[PDB]
Amino acid sequence: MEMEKEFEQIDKSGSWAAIYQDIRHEASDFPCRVAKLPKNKNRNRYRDVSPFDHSRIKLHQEDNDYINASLIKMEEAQRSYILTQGPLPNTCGHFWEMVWEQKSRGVVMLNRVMEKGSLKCAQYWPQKEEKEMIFEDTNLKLTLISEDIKSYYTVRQLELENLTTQETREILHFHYTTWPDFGVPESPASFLNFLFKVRESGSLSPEHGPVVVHASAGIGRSGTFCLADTCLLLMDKRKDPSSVDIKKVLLEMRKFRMGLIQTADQLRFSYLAVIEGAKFIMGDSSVQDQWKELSHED
Amino acid sequence: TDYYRKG
Repeated sequence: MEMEKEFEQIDKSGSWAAIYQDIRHEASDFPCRVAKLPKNKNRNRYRDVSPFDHSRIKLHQEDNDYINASLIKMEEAQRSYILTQGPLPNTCGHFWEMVWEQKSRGVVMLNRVMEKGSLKCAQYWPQKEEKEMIFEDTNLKLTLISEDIKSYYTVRQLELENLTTQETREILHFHYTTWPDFGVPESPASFLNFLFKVRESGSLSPEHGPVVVHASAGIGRSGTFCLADTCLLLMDKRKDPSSVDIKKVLLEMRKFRMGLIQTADQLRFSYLAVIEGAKFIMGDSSVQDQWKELSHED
Repeated sequence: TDYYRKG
């Protein structure tokens, strides 16, 4: 129905909540049997957010192979993502074991450790370079190499070492610090400036494993990031950009993990982000520099 | 503790 024409119609009618509730009704429902198992109670942050059995990530160990994580595999767009929860004090070792085993090169964090006076994610990475972290359970070592702090986001350079095999790898950490829980980013230009920084780094490249994207539960703010990125990839290789349906792409994504995108305003933002980002795909190179100035990263 | 918004 073409996205820009569809946007103006819904904004004039004021039916954003109705369009969103229709997506919840049509969404897939698959079993989460392993996640509900009694022994895995302390491996889940929220009892209402669980991964499906068919798309869950398995750890390479005989004891317990569980972690609250899912593989989103987008066939036509040719890109994969791993969406997980913000780790608990006891699952920090499992988190980094997954990164090693799945051969990921980048971690996208869209939340903060403490939001609204409550702990939403453990401090899984070191803040000071002289204070490295050692995860005794999985035999892994983590050290901070450098950091580049901007006004609303931070890019970190980390070194992950497998102590059993003596191998070393560089992991890039992209932390968005000003995205509130159940909220939206400040502007479409600030979101896109961040997305393209992750794209130019080489983390989303097929020579590496799937990028790890998380928040507190890893469904709300993660859904908005992944929907915008996939929609932009689809209009680049289809050669008929007007045929990309946002609502249909979100329904394909929810076949792999429950509740992607939590509010009606998060859905409205995804439209604004894709429409603005379509200008770069159309051949206008100058809009990338206009996003950097409108974001005010100083 | 819960997260999900089921309106």
